[PDB]
Amino acid sequence: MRLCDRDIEAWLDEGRLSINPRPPVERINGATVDVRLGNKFRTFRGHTAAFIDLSGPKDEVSAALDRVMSDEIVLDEGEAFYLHPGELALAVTLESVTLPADLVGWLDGRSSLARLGLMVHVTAHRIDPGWSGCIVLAFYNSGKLPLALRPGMLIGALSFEPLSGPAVRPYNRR
Amino acid sequence: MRLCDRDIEAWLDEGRLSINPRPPVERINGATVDVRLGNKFRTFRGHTAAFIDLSGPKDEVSAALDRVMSDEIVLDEGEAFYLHPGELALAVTLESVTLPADLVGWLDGRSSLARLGLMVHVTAHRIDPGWSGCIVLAFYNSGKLPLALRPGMLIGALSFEPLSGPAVRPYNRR
Amino acid sequence: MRLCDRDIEAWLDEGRLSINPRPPVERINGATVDVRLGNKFRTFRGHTAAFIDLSGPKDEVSAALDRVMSDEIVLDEGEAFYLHPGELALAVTLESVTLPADLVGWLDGRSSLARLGLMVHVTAHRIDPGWSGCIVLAFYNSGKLPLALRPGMLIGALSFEPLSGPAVRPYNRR
Ligand SMILES: Cc1cn([C@H]2C[C@H](O)[C@@H](COP(=O)(O)OP(=O)(O)O)O2)c(=O)[nH]c1=O
Ligand SMILES: Cc1cn([C@H]2C[C@H](O)[C@@H](COP(=O)(O)OP(=O)(O)O)O2)c(=O)[nH]c1=O
Ligand SMILES: Cc1cn([C@H]2C[C@H](O)[C@@H](COP(=O)(O)OP(=O)(O)O)O2)c(=O)[nH]c1=O
Repeated sequence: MRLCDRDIEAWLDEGRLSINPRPPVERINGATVDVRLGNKFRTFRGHTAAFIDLSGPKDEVSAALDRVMSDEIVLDEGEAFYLHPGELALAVTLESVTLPADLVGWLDGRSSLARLGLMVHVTAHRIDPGWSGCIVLAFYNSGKLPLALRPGMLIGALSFEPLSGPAVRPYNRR
Repeated sequence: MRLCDRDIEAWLDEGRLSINPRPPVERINGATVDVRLGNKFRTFRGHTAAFIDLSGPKDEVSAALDRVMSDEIVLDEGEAFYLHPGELALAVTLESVTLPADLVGWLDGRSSLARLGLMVHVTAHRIDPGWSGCIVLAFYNSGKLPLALRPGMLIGALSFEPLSGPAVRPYNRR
Repeated sequence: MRLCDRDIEAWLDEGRLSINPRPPVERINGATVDVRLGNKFRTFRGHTAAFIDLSGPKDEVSAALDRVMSDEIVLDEGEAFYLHPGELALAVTLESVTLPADLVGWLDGRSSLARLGLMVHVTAHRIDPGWSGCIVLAFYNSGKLPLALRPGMLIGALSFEPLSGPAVRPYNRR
């Protein structure tokens, strides 16, 4: 059962859930905390590789994945990242997030950006008990026009669901 | 923890969750209420704009978004909407939905349409405590062939999860 | 509220949730059971049909869908299935899954494959109370390069949420 907004504020106070920087009350509502776009991106350069073998020898995998991914792109103040129709790109939330062993996060993108084509990371919704860090975001433009994305914009909504008990093998321990 | 079918029927009876028109027992099963496709659509006309700036000056934004979106398309009885491969379109559920401050909805599309390419709105699953209205749907054809969509068809499944208490800032109040 | 890893192990022991073959402790962590890719695939052959009418006369529907879908593709040991950019394909989990009437499953794909383009089945997350069987997976490559998928690879994560009571009309009974 999701935490309502005021229980989120509670868990943040007790020190049992951490979100950094801490979002003000404006950005905690209903059952979600709004999260923000960070300033570190990546694109793909397919030309160096014929395919990616997901389940294969971690040698060739490491090095193939090293070829295909752009170097980190960091945008100066007031600069957009243009995500063109049909492009997949990686970015990161502005906020860091630390979950205890008895809470799981679910990240949704914003419905109003998805109406213009933005699918964020959408084969995976789940932030694990124990997770501590930024969240890697995978964007895909499924609309006709390019979409300009600026660091600081609202990019998603985080909701939190207590588990039936504290996980034995959370992220930090395993 | 999701409401099972018979608790959904309960909450609808107590007057604590509203779905309009009210779906019969056929369309409430397991842990979901089947929802239906409405009769109001939109497509994109990119030609008037170079991009969309999501986080930018609400003036230019309003007017850019005014250009790019088709006018409302309403289908006469017995008429299909053809969603061609690679097209993003907006539609609406037939049913209206009103949630109390201590319940959150999650909308999934139907697995059997997704097997033919239909991604519905899938960067966002969440209907907020306090939401009252139709649900805007964003479709994308990810398959090879066009898909004919007729108002009244089953288009999704709504499930409901009580919150840990009533939200302080639900949709209606904020 | 999701089952943590050790409650999943409990429900599997009590005989109240079944996953076959049973995954070892390595593959149950936090709040999910890792699931594996099976060895039965399908692709599309659009050339025989102009469109698919989802909501139409189950005669023509059966036969149209019979045309468009490839025959079952079964991969010999050590063989990949190449899913090319922009292709939608169907596969199946290696594990079978049987849920009781008071538990609902949610399947997420893996975040690390989605970073390379793999959207799995993502308009639908939900395994119903009463479901018993393999899970049909719908893949879509949203990246630049083809992705090689081998039977046995990790393909997803299953999490489980008790309902507010046992469903009256679960999958097996309705
Ligand atoms: C997921 C979804 C939500 N909504 C509704 C439910 C939410 O309560 C509300 C807002 O969802 P939200 O994801 O917060 O998007 P936004 O950027 O508009 O705030 O809109 C839809 O109309 N359609 C959808 O497909
Ligand atoms: C989400 C998902 C569900 N299922 C199963 C689980 C559900 O219990 C069942 C039905 O899901 P549902 O979304 O109701 O699709 P449909 O139009 O076939 O009724 O199929 C899959 O086989 N694969 C999937 O990827
Ligand atoms: C869904 C999501 C998860 N994560 C985090 C949360 C999870 O705790 C963790 C692992 O998610 P998981 O789906 O298990 O992917 P993987 O193949 O890497 O194990 O990564 C992200 O960084 N970004 C995301 O978009």
